[PDB]
Amino acid sequence: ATKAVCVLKGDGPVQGIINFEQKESNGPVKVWGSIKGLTEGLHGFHVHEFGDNTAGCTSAGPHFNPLSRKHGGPKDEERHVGDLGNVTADKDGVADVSIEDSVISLSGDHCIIGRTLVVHEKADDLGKGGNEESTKTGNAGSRLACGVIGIAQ
Amino acid sequence: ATKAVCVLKGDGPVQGIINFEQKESNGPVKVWGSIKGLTEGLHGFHVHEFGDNTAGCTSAGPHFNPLSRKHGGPKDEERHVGDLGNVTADKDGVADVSIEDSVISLSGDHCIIGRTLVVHEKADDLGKGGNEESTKTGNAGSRLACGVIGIAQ
Ligand SMILES: [Cu+2]
Ligand SMILES: [Cu+2]
Ligand SMILES: [Zn+2]
Ligand SMILES: [Zn+2]
Repeated sequence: ATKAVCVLKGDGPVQGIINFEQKESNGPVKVWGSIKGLTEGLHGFHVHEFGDNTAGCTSAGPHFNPLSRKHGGPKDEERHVGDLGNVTADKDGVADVSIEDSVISLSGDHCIIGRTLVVHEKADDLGKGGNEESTKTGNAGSRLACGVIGIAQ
Repeated sequence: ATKAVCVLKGDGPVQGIINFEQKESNGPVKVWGSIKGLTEGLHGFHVHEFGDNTAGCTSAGPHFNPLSRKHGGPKDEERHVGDLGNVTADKDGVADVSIEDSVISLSGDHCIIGRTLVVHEKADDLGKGGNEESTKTGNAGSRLACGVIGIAQ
């Protein structure tokens, strides 16, 4: 299996560790871990194009979108490669993450290694919010925490 | 990738931003930027295997060494891919890094994106110290700061 890892940090209390595993180069990527310091409820969760933390999360750029598509949710056909939807934080502020995705990869053209994982202030509306921003970003508000996705042992 | 970037951070005061540029895939990588808070003099500067900051710089693993060679200086044939030698900090504790290297790459087998850049406590002896540790790490000592190398624009 190829494996990756990401430590998420920001200016506030949001922090976590997200693991990635892909047994086969043409198979799905398992994504799992935990993020703490979040408000209860849904938080947008995306891979952004650049692994540039020189301005914190602000320098990561837009959603990783090598097929030049509109923003959606992970199970939509029309989505950015970087669109991993929402994580859910419980009343203790902890979001336990467990996702499988077959659009991101840990190798080849949809490789997310060296890009930035971001957790957001608000819910991602999955591109169904009915305004231009919905189809760009999903209206997920500010970037609370982020990190560069690295190769793991 | 034709560009990459890395933000260096540690437990102490060492911090900086290192840029990578490779205009041709068959070509040298330019490495440059500024690291501050270093003691005056020579500091080991390596790419380590894993982009894993889960236990600080310790979890980055050993030097990136896909050809299973011994440790050397960047001018040696016998070197780890990750062996970029030393950087020099001035009397104000600033290293204005400027390196060109043709063994590291921003694509292919020697790709360093998703791995960890590390700046060290001590001088790298470049494999010339006469002990077993010289042939593994160059006797560069502890990991003062590090960061995951990310794709930039
Ligand atoms: Cu986002
Ligand atoms: Cu090192
Ligand atoms: Zn998107
Ligand atoms: Zn080495």
